[PDB]
Amino acid sequence: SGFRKMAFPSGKVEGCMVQVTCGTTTLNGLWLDDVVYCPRHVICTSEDMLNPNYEDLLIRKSNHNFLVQAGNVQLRVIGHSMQNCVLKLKVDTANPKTPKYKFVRIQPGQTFSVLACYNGSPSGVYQCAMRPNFTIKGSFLNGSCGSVGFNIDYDCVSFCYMHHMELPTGVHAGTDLEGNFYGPFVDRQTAQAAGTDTTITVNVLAWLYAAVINGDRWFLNRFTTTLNDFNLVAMKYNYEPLTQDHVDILGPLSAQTGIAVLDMCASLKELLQNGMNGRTILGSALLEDEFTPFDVVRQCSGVTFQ
Amino acid sequence: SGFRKMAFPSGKVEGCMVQVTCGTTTLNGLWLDDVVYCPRHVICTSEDMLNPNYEDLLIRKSNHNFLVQAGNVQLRVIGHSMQNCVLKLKVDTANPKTPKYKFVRIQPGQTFSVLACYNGSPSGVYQCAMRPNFTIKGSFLNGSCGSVGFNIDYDCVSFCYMHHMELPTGVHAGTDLEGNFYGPFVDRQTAQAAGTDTTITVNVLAWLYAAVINGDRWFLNRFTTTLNDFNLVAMKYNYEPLTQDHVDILGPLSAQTGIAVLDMCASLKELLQNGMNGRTILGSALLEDEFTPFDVVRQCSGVTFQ
Ligand SMILES: C[C@H]([C@@H](O)c1ccc(O)cc1)N1CCC(Cc2ccccc2)CC1
Ligand SMILES: C[C@H]([C@@H](O)c1ccc(O)cc1)N1CCC(Cc2ccccc2)CC1
Repeated sequence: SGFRKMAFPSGKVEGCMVQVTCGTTTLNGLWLDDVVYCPRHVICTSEDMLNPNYEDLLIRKSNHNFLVQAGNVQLRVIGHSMQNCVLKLKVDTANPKTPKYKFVRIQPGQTFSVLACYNGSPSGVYQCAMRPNFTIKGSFLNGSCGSVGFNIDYDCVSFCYMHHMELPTGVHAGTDLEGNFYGPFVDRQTAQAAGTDTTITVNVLAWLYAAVINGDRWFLNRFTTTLNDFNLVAMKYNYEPLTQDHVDILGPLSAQTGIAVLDMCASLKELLQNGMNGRTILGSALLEDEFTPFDVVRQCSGVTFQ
Repeated sequence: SGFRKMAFPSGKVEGCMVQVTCGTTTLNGLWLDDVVYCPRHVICTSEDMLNPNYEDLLIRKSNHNFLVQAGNVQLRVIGHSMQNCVLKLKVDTANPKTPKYKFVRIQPGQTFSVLACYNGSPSGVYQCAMRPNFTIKGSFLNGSCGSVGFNIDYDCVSFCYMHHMELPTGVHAGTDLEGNFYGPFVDRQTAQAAGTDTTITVNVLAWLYAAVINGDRWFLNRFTTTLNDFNLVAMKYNYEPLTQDHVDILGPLSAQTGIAVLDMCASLKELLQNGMNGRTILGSALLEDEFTPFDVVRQCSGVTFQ
């Protein structure tokens, strides 16, 4: 029936996006209940970003300096406070479109949808993963900050990312909704370089199962391997080490397809050592690593939401 | 700032999705104003699908046989009629969430977002193109039929696709919202094979411009070409022939980057003749053809919507 990189439907998050302007800076915020969440660097000028002292910059700001606009209607700020790298703007009206939601801090390897916004207005939606180096490979231009990453389970929106910074190398860094950066990144314009971008081995294996379920099977071979043996090969190619937990997580895909996890590892090994010789898998000429096992089961089984 | 395959935000379409059940068949419909649109094969059994006579099958159906459910609320069918391959179910309540919208029949090469649904509930969202052979490469399982494809311009939803059929080869066929199939496909379980899947040359060039704007430039060379010369090469590799209209459409990307369209064609030629030698472009090991020139400008410039 086919396999595609798909995002969660975005409507529940669309209804939470607002525009935050402090002085000459405009970016996005997230309106849940009577609180608007946005990056604290909204209070900075472009100059401030080299060496900002956020507590000091904050002292000069009052409730009325934060202009918050929900589509065409202005929201009244009745309180503000800084939590880590985010600002929480208390407004006098609960967002009537607040969905059921949680704040979750995800682990590397975990996937989520991003609703890219500009001036509190939604631009587009795409799927991302937290890379093992704690960056993400997004699509963000100036004014996109405060765009959020999320997952949905039936009717609950688990928000996991807010966008803050682009590194000189074109990749993206940001926070959870408590304002704590993923990785060692900070909201300052300095020399911060990303570490090694390793491949999320468990996600590649999940995606190979997805290929098999959809008819792409040329890469299945007559071999098997061990975790230890496979991991010697993974390390050489900058792949996350595979653990027994990962094997356990792939158990459902294993069961449905009748290909043992270690046999699929031997398929992956051979693809790493020999390449794809110009062939493709689910329409890709390289090995996709931004589907989780849970992603594969969900799109392959057709789970939906409130 | 990065470049990603992104769909339009899906909320406006989410609010139009309903479930249609006729007998033992459940699939999705689209509720706009006081009309629900759905595939006419909702009236078929699995057996009927080999050789259905839709007019005859329809005679046994009445308004009350169409069960239409909008989330948890039932809609009253007060009229029904068949238009080409779709059924229009007149209900007694206008959808309060009807967005501004149009019905457009797109051309091959044109891109759109699909909101995959199951039982009137949204599952996920992804970007697609009408292939030159009038198929699309989607992600659709049983019960997905009646899922729609759309574009948004600011506040207007232009619906262009409704999903009807999977061909034996794993690709997808469907109609415009007047119920007319794209291509020579029909809503009957028969031997219908897709034609040659040619690459959408104009979209590849657009995406190479996108790469250059984002820092990927290793494939720019010291050469140029002519339309005629380039097209000899395109034909050999099953690429759509490039026309002066295409060149004109790429004019804005040409202008912004200062790479002439024909110079970019010579880059493409070299990539076709020599391959990518294991390198990548915007994170792909093959040449993406499901971004339009207009797509590139939009994500690269940050256009948003009501
Ligand atoms: C593979 C999936 C899904 O259930 C699943 C995915 C991943 C898992 O880890 C577990 C389950 N099922 C869905 C039902 C399909 C029935 C079918 C057969 C032939 C033609 C048309 C339809 C057979 C495959
Ligand atoms: C390329 C895009 C966009 O406008 C566009 C895209 C495709 C077109 O066909 C036409 C225009 N612009 C956006 C503004 C950017 C300003 C900038 C420069 C340096 C650092 C940060 C920001 C420079 C590039």
